[PDB]
Amino acid sequence: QLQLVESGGGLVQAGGSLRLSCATSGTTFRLNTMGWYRQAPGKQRELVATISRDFKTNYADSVKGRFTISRDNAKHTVDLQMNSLTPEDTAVYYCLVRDQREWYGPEYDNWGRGTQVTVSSH
Amino acid sequence: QQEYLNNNQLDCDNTHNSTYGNVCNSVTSCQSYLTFKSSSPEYNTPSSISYLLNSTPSLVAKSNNITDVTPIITDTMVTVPVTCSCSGGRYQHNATYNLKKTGETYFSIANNTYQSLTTCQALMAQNPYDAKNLFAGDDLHVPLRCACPTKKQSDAGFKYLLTYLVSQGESPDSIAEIFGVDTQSVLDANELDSKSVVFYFTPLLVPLKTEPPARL
Ligand SMILES: *[C@@H]1O[C@H](CO)[C@@H](O[C@@H]2O[C@H](CO)[C@@H](O[C@@H]3O[C@H](CO)[C@@H](O)[C@H](O)[C@@H]3O)[C@H](O)[C@H]2NC(C)=O)[C@H](O)[C@H]1NC(C)=O
Ligand SMILES: *[C@@H]1O[C@H](CO[C@@H]2O[C@@H](C)[C@@H](O)[C@@H](O)[C@@H]2O)[C@@H](O[C@@H]2O[C@H](CO)[C@@H](O)[C@H](O)[C@H]2NC(C)=O)[C@H](O)[C@H]1NC(C)=O
Ligand SMILES: *[C@@H]1O[C@H](CO)[C@@H](O[C@@H]2O[C@H](CO)[C@@H](O)[C@H](O)[C@H]2NC(C)=O)[C@H](O)[C@H]1NC(C)=O
Repeated sequence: QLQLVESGGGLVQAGGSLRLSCATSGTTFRLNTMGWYRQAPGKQRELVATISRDFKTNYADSVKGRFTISRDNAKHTVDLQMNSLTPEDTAVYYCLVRDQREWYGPEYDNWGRGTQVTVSSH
Repeated sequence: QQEYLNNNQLDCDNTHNSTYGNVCNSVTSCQSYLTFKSSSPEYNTPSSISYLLNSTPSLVAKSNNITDVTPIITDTMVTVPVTCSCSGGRYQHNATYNLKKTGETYFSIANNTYQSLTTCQALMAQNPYDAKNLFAGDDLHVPLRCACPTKKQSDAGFKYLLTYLVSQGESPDSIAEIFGVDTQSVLDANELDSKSVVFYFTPLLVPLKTEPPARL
């Protein structure tokens, strides 16, 4: 199976920036879409940004322009550059990696353990 | 060391350096090995497997401790001794493939017929036919993926490199154990690290300190 290691969260001042990264290791047949989700206090785990192997992106509306998702297909990492942060961006951020284990087989969610992002008031 | 093919061969429009073949970074020619899963009814004897991969039936027989006419049970992984040589900056073993049915494609030949022992990109690079203009009876030059040990690999006691078709549930750890080598040697051979992803059905290089086992 697959192991995910997330890094790059922490405490930041409002208006600041952070870089989240996730590395994948293990075995599978194919690695498909990778992305970042977040769960704020009392909220559902919601999509932030995804990126396909061909680099097609999808951004949450609350996040377009400020965040940029990237993907390294040589090392199988996915990064999220987060600029102009606000307290409303405080959440646990989770990396999602979708994988297939045989040709035309079902797709599986792989979730990281989550990285805390805390944005302090202005 | 060679770059890991890393599923770049699954998309014919991909142009990563690795899809065109292992790079000629050592001696001009050497003994090497392929692996191949017996497929019934077309490629399940030493003669038919050697015909597809341009080996000899006796070399396949001796490498697998069978006779040169023994049928091989379907899905059995067999070792195939081949000569690996440099050609235009690449390591490869040349084979020939006559198209059987109209409908076969460069990708179907690389992915299905040759079980990812070659790539769409290398077939297109070394053949004049257009991808839309293939027909039954066309002869294809097939550059099979192999490599020769580098000076550093030879200095460590590796006598051969083997092209290993990874199956479901295998890992660099389990594959190294089959061949009596350290896991790190397999990773190093493919420029991977301890925290890398290895894909089923993609060829992986395994450095060998001696001839491969008769049965995998
Ligand atoms: C790339 O090649 C692989 C094989 O190298 C193809 O996947 C394999 O497809 C075959 C059928 O074409 C599957 O095997 C069996 O087929 C027969 C149909 O008669 C049936 O007895 C079984 O139910 C079984 O499905 C096989 O499972 C499948 N996977 C593997 C690992 O062999 C694949 O389709 C090729 N990809 C493309 C895009 O063409
Ligand atoms: C395609 O690859 C070759 C070889 O790449 C080198 O060896 C690999 C196993 C891996 O370690 C790579 O990072 C290496 O670069 C390239 O040829 C090399 O080019 C460099 C820089 O020009 C040169 O110094 C080296 O001597 C070359 N090595 C060999 C073995 O020939 C080649 O340029 C690549 N081609 C493309 C189109 O990317
Ligand atoms: C394998 O095939 C390649 C072509 O794909 C052969 O390379 C040619 O070799 C001759 C010398 O014998 C040269 O004149 C050509 O220019 C080479 N072509 C390229 C593109 O480099 C290679 O010799 C073949 N090897 C074997 C052992 O058959």
